[PDB]
Amino acid sequence: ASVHGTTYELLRRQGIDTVFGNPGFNELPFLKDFPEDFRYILALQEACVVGIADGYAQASRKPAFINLHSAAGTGNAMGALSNARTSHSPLIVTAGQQTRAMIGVEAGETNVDAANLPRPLVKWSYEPASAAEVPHAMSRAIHMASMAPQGPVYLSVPYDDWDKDADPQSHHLFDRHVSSSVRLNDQDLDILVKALNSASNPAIVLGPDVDAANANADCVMLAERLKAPVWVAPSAPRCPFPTRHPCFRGLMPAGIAAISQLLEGHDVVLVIGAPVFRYYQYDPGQYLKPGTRLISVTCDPLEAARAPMGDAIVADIGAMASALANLVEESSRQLPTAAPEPAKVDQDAGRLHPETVFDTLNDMAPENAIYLNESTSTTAQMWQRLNMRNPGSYYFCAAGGLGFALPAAIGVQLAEPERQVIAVIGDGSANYSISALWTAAQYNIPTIFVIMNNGTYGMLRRFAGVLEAENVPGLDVPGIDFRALAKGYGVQALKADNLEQLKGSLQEALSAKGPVLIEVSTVS
Ligand SMILES: Cc1ncc(C[n+]2csc(CCOP(=O)(O)OP(=O)(O)O)c2C)c(N)n1
Ligand SMILES: [Mg+2]
Repeated sequence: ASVHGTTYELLRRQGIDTVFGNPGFNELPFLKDFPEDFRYILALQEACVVGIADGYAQASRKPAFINLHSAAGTGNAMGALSNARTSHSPLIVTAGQQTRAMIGVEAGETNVDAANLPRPLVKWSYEPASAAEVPHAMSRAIHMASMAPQGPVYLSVPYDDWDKDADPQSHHLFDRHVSSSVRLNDQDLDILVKALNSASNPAIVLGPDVDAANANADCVMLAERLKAPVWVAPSAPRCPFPTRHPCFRGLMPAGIAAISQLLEGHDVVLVIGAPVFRYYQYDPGQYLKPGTRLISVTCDPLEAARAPMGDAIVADIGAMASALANLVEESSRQLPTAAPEPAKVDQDAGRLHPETVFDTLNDMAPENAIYLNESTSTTAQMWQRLNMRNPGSYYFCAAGGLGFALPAAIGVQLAEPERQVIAVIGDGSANYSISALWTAAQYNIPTIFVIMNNGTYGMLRRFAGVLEAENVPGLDVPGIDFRALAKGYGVQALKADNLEQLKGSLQEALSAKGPVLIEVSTVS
């Protein structure tokens, strides 16, 4: 058996059947003789390849396999990998290297010091010392990606390795199963349970790791039993709780003072699957007010170490959520009251307020719709106005890198064919990974793309204000025709210059057999 044959057998055996890629010289000996049980998903730029794999991985809650071309291909995907690091996305990033005999002279397409390139974004990076080590290197890649805390890994393979004889001993890798489904020991778990049972005014904060583990339901049961209000942690890359549930308090503001104020009065704050905290704006103050103690459950040692306050437990979010939900007592406390219904804003028959767009989407979209956000100035309004009852219903770039949602929406739609994906993307954001559209068209992945066209980098103008930053150049993006871009890449394009045009376009897009892009003329 060749290294080619053995690697594809290992991928097969580890449950991988999809290659997200953009091909190159160095990848031809990998991609040739492409097995019938695999599918190749081509994107036109490596940001878009990784974005699609990333969405695919997060929705399927399984590793996604990527093949890129050397330094240039790997480099083009670096922004995407930044998002993948923070989302703990299980991505196997493979890249072809020049033939072993030509690495020394640095022939064209040589990836120099290959393993250092993706650092520090990946959890593991590697170039095998020999062709016969490639399957073992791939096994390490798979498990390093899949073990908590999950994350992107990188493997560089000299193109001449694939044709070589594999080690017959490589067969022991095929069915390797590694488990990170661990929870705190009974003694320390009973202590934690007894502290939640005893809390006067408990508060729960959930991060993306809850949605990643599908711990949503256990957290709902946990919140019901403790009769406790629930927030999603700041800069939320995913939605870990039903947003119209009585306990839900919404998106936490990404500020130090703001969060301590919010938690004031809460004796015990339980944070699950979230960094403590992903602060964004400089909001100096106390991390916690007196009388509030914090306990953080995280699957990431880095997040436990980084926390400027509270106690931490490093464990599987799924296993811990299940354990806590089934062990805590029913509080005699009354269930928190559901948040108020959002206000309908004044809307004329002209350019649309973001609020109008989100109200419209909530009325018209299927109850199991999946949303992606890269409309950077409208995130707060989106969280308030979209009723997301089910797991895996929301995705935002984890590291805030733009160019995620458009590709990611295609990967989510591919993973969830029976759930309508609707990506709400700003006019600025749409450009970073615009070429991703071609993939939806070519593979007939029926993602709906809603472009919020305000002519500007809205969020930067708003932040310019907060920073008192005047005469900043490059904040406006006029003269972009998103329907012409969609047509450029074979995607049906509709326009919505007003509410009746929005209602029409959406009903059309919801009944379309293919991807549809709606260009929405939004205010400001
Ligand atoms: C790769 C990358 N480049 C730049 C930024 C900085 N950035 C943050 S928000 C933003 C503006 C996005 O504009 P748009 O999608 O039109 O949404 P709006 O702010 O108008 O709602 C930019 C450029 C980033 N986060 N990532
Ligand atoms: Mg904009």
